[PDB]
Amino acid sequence: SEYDPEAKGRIKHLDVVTLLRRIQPPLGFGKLCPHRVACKRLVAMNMPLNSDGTVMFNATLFALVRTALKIKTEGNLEQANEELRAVIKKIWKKTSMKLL
Amino acid sequence: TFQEQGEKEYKNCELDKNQRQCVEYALKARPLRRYIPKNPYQYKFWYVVNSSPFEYMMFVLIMLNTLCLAMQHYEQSKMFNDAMDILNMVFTGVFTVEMVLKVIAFKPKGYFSDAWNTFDSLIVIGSIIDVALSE
Repeated sequence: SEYDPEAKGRIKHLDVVTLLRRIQPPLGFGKLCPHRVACKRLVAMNMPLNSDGTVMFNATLFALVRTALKIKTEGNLEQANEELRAVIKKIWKKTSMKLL
Repeated sequence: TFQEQGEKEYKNCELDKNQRQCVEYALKARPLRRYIPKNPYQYKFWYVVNSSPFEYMMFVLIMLNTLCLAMQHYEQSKMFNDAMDILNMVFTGVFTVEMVLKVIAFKPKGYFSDAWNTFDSLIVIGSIIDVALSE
C-alpha cells in the first residue's frame, strides 16, 4: 500500500523488483545480490498467468506464503488447493484465481 | 488445561501449528488506503506533514508538555505558576498550529479515517474552550 493510494487490487510488474527488495531478509531476500536469487526464484516458482502489469495482491501474498514454508514442486500444485479446500475454512469461491 | 483442550483441534493432517493462522490470514485480507493526492501547490505541505524527522520532532515536543505537567507541586510560587501558564499557552498554540497545518494537507474528508487523527482535533478544541476562563 506504500505505492498504492488505495487497494486497486492489482499493481504493475515494474515495481515488483523494488517491492521484493524492500522486504526484511527473514521474509524477502538477503542483503546479497538479487540477480542470483530473486530473479531465478520469481521465475521458477509458480505464478498466475495474468497480464504484463496487472497482478493481484492475493496473487502475491499467497505466493510468498507458499514460498515461506513447505514449498511444493510443480505439477502437484492441486494438492495444496485440495488441502485448503478440505482442511482450511470455506474458500467462499476465492481460490478460483489462486488455483493457478 | 486450556493449552491442551483450548487448542485441541486435530486438523493437522499435513500442516503444523504454524500454518493454522497464516493461511487463514492470507485468505482473509485486504489492502489499506494510503490517500496520496498529487496537488502540487500543497504537495510541499503534504510531504512536510508525512516525514520521519517531523514525527521525530513531534515526539520530543509532545513529551515536553507531559514533563512540564509533572512539575507542579504544593504551595508553589507565583512566578512558577505564571511560567506554567505561559508554557501551557505556548503548547496549546503550537498544537493548534500543527493541527491546522495538518488538516490542509490531509483534507477534512479523510480526517476521520484514523482514530488518533481526529482525536487530536478534539484535544485542541477542548484545550481552547477553557482558554479564557483562566484569566
